[PDB]
Amino acid sequence: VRKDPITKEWTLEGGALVLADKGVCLIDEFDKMNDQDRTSIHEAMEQQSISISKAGIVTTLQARCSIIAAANPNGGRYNSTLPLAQNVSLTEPILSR
Amino acid sequence: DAVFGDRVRRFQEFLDTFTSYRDSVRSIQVYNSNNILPHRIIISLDDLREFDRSFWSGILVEPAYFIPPAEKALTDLADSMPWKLSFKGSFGAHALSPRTLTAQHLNKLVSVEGIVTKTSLVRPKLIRSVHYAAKTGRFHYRDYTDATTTLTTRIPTPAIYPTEDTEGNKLTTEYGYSTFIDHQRITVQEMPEMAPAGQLPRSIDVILDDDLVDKTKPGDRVNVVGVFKSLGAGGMNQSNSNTLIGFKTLILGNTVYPLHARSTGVAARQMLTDFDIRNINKLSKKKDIFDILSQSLAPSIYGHDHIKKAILLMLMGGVEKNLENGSHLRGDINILMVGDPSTAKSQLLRFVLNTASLAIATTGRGSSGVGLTAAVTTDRETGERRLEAGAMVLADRGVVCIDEFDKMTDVDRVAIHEVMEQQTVTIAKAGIHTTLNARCSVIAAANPVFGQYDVNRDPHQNIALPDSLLSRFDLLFVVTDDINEIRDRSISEHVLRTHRYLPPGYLEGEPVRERLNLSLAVLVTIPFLRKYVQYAKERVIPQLTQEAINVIVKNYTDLRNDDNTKKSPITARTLETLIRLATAHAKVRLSKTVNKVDAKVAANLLRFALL
Amino acid sequence: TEIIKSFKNFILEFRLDSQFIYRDQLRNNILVKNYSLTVNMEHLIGYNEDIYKKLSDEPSDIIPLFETAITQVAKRISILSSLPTFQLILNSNANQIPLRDLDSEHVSKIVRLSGIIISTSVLSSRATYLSIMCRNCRHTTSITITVSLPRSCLSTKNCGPDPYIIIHESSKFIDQQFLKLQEIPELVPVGEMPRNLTMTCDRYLTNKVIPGTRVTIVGIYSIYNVAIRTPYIKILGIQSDVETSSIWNSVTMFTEEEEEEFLQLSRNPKLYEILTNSIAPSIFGNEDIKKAIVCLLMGGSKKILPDGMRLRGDINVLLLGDPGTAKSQLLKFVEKVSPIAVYTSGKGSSAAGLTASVQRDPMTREFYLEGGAMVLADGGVVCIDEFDKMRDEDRVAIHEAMEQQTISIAKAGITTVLNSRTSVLAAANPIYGRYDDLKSPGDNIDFQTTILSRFDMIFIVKDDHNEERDISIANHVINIHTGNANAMQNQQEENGSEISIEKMKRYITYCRLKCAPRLSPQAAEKLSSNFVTIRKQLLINELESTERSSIPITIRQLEAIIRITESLAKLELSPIAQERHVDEAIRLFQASTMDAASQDPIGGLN
DNA sequence: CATGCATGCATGCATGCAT
DNA sequence: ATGCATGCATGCATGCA
Ligand SMILES: Nc1ncnc2c1ncn2[C@@H]1O[C@H](COP(=O)(O)OP(=O)(O)O)[C@@H](O)[C@H]1O
Ligand SMILES: Nc1ncnc2c1ncn2[C@@H]1O[C@H](COP(=O)(O)OP(=O)(O)O)[C@@H](O)[C@H]1O
Ligand SMILES: [Mg+2]
Ligand SMILES: [Mg+2]
Ligand SMILES: [Zn+2]
Repeated sequence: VRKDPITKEWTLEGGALVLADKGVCLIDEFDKMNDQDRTSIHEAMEQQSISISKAGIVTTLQARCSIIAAANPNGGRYNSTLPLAQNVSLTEPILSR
Repeated sequence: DAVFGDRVRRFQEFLDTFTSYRDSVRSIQVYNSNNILPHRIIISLDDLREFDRSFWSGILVEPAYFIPPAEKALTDLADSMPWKLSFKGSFGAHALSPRTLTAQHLNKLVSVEGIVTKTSLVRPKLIRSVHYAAKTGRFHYRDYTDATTTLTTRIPTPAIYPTEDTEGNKLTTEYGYSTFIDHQRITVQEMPEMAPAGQLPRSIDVILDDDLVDKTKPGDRVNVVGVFKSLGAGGMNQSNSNTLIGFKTLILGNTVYPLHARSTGVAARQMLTDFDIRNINKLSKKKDIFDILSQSLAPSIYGHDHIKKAILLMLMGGVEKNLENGSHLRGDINILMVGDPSTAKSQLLRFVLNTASLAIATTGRGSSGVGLTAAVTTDRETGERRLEAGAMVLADRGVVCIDEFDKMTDVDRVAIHEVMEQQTVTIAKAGIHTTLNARCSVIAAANPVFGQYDVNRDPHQNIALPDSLLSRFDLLFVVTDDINEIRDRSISEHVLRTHRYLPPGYLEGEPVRERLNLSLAVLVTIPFLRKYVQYAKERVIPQLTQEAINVIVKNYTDLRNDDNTKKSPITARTLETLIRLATAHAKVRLSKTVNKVDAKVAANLLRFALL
Repeated sequence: TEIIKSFKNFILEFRLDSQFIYRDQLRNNILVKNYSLTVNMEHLIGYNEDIYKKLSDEPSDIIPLFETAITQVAKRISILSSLPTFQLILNSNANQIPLRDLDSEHVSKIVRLSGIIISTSVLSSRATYLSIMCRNCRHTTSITITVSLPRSCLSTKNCGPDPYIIIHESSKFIDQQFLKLQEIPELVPVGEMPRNLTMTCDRYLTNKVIPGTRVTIVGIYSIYNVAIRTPYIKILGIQSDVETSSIWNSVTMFTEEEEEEFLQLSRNPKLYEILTNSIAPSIFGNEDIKKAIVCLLMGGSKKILPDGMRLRGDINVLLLGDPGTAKSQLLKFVEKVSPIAVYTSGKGSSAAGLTASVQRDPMTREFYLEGGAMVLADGGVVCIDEFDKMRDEDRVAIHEAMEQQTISIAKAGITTVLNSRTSVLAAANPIYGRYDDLKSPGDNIDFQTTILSRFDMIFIVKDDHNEERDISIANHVINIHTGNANAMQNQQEENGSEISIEKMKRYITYCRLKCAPRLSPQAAEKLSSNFVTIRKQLLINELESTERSSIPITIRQLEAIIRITESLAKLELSPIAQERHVDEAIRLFQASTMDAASQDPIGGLN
């Protein structure tokens, strides 16, 4: 819930996942996200919706979109001696969707 | 012109019938014949309803044409044998909150309850200005008035400060012979306990003057009775101002009450009658008093007889000292519990939070160590860097209940060392250097480091707290859940007995109803326990005697040189602890001398806690 | 004149659906103190189209006529069967115009819009009857309602310009409110800021929506002030489209027909089975989990004692197990079939917290509850997925919320004990990706084993690899996709064998609101004897061994069973709980928790 | 809205102790 | 010798004028 640069007006802006409903979200550098991004992507990929409770606005928004993501392995080189789950930073709950 | 006099007469004959208020006129008047009490009387609207319904409905619905006549009648009575009026009783639909106040209620007498969110700086207001003319040697005077002075509307007058006399002689002000009256403006909001979650709250301004100008502080729960008014012109006078504005509204307060809640600054209070005092004195004679007052604390919990005795002693409290030089000796009692899960710890913390006259609750990782010690270096609108009170500052002369005390980090635990023993909070940071009072007591709960108490290991391996902190806690108790057969049968029967209980005036199967408890401030039941505690704490101060001196010095010396193992170390503080406990017990008996039994009981309690 | 006559005739005789509706609506409203009338605009394309086309065009001139017509017909209604002007709410169900297509051609006309509210200001006072007086000669008069006060004295000895003052003690006012509408944030352009609009309502259409609600508006596209003006909308009616449930908007009124239906259902001799079979019929097996999810939705019976102690009456349930056992789908189902429910994870939701948060007001700089899942859902259910990962402050707060049913805040300046009376349904997954048989249950979790004593029932669902149940599950999940298990196979079962989602939601609300069972003296003995037995066989096995049991048995489980037994009697509207219910309570408790201690090397001995 | 100082909170790293 | 826990030091977020 941000402020508009020109109209001095509040705006409820959903992320790329709520803005890509009935479309596709293309995510680059998928392995270098902070806590907020991981939580948002987890909710989107679990329930295909995003909740929000900010500044008097309590609502839910639809995020029925497909996700295509790109990433790089730990250390910058894939190690075939280990399972894929140990070559990437992503945990299992996000890697099972 | 004629209705005014008729209303004056109708209020005079209302006073004539009910003679109570007549009594309360000679009262604030014979005493002002050598703090001058203020000339405000309080009337119960229920009596005014049962006397004259029309006059009652007029006050409720049309105050501006009914209150000034009553004030004039009251002033006439006082003079014969000005005075202002305050109202209490039922208000029906007029009792509202900041959320439900609408344009339907403008120009009516209302009562609104909420949280005080923003007070102002009290200032004087000019009401009469005197002048001296030396050339003629005479005194003159001018009068001033404004919208918020009277309820009725009066044509504005051209306020102008006189500088020259009619004859031309120059004037000089006589500041000491003028008249000034205090004025404050406050803001009230909807309480967090009632406002819907996730929605921005609603506010209302209130204006106070004269003797109602400073009676509440920010963050308190308040109930204001006053008239809802309208002022100015929302662009109506102007030829072209706007089409998106309205009239400004506020409340002309005439009564303010502080309300007591949980985890709130205001302290509960009851009015003690002759019957209550007589009953307390009669009850204090029985020899098992310390057990009657002790088994009645949380009677739904099984056992823990000694923690309950400690709770009562902490509630009563000892006596502090102030030496001539300026030294200060602590007089409070603090308690720590370390226990296994499901040992009724948090249920005893909540009992204290609900029965103490003033207590504030806090969890562990929840509140930081600056949120407890009041390091609120902030800034106000005036620009003065100010300290905002905290949990321990607000709990001055109260109690602080700390749950999950072991989760509190050291950087947070070390801020409490000063408060628990020095009873002050000295804050010295950029641009600010001040000291506040934190004369509180602490009751805290925690669990071992291994999840359960390992009897094989040494206590220091389980409790895992510094000796510095452990010394400040007067009594440290250890509670263990040991699986038995005889004990389990008793504790199950008791628990199942509690879960089969019906409040009076209910039908088996009918759900019970819950409500918020906002009281009006100023085995035995809980109310009698509160009354007993208030009387004992307010009107008793025992003194030490030689017998207690001997018992305490014997016990301390014996404990210091011991071959046993203790849950906590022994220092000089322990001696003071023995003196505190003794005094507390002497306070329970309503005695002015700490006798020998008090000291013996203190010794037994400490020995049970330690060994 | 003819306009007012036609409107009066319309109100007095329309008689659609073989019944006159506006007449009786006025009769009811004039009694319930609601000085307003609601009329559908399509109804006016019938009785008379001339007035409809005269209203849709130049409405600013016609509305007042209709309102005074309503006032003069309410006069007749009152007399045959002093009040103010009657307001007209104007609903519609015609074609809508996108908020981005409003342009000049729509100025000063009735328009239909749809969007989401994002803000609502405080109420404002506007004048409807002014009393004024001349400050020089004291001439008094009045005004009725841009109007302004008399420019010169009307007494006509020169009072001068602007001689009148407003006498507030005798004037009348009404309410007003402003609202902001924003276009749905899901069809915005592909990287241009969304548009928004301003709207103004008054009288009986104030305090009817809260921010975040999806709504439809019918209003007038009006304009207010190089030759550029500011458009806005004058509200004539609002219709809520998408909302969120909560404690304050709950409905406690039951129609007589609904009461009879529920009373008939309560006597079904196979109700406990129909309810179970209605819980997520699209998953295979998991009978005991569903039976516990049913007892969860009813709760127990809260008590208050004369010492002020509060006893809990809610059920908390925990589910551990391997991946792919439909334990996340169960939470999603529990969210859809409860009156109040929130679904979240351990680390909160996107831009929404997990527990109470106290932030400062955007404008007033004052303290206010931002909103947390454990306070938004008071009186409902909270479904926490991935219970094993979350912050420590969240843990410490939930521990209090789960037994004392409240959250305490002590921040600089604000100290308050809130209310959070909810039931926790938690799902977690064991560490290492599978539940090992060799390790104790306490060593398969990623948090303190002291937490497992909090919950009332713990289930350990394990995925065993078998060549029979694999084909069974494959056939079951192939059928739901093929469509033969769609709404063809569960509609046949609604004939006394299954309940719908909204029927059962109401049946849960009715039960919660009407019944509060109480054990019987025989059930007390049968509950007190099983407890003194389960705890001997733990002391025995713990004394024999050196380590302690990961799954402990505490006094919190005696009350957990008193709650399972009181919950099994509340779905039949029964006022007393009997040993017939204690037997089922014991049976459920043995399949969840004691079956979890059955797998501990220490507690599961013998 | 950028610059730079002082408070307070959070995180990640290192060291020590125990198994 | 390895792993886990605790304490400390480095970083960031706020708040400011
Ligand atoms: N001695 C006891 N007598 C009665 N009830 C008890 C007793 N000990 C525990 N309980 C019950 O067990 C529950 C444990 O909750 P709580 O008091 O929070 O445990 P803890 O000791 O961890 O704080 C309470 O609801 C309480 O009613
Ligand atoms: N017992 C079952 N019966 C029917 N479908 C099932 C069953 N177990 C899993 N599924 C399928 O698997 C999905 C559930 O996976 P999910 O719940 O996300 O895994 P987890 O429970 O580990 O979080 C659903 O789409 C469901 O159709
Ligand atoms: Mg506890
Ligand atoms: Mg899952
Ligand atoms: Zn005049």
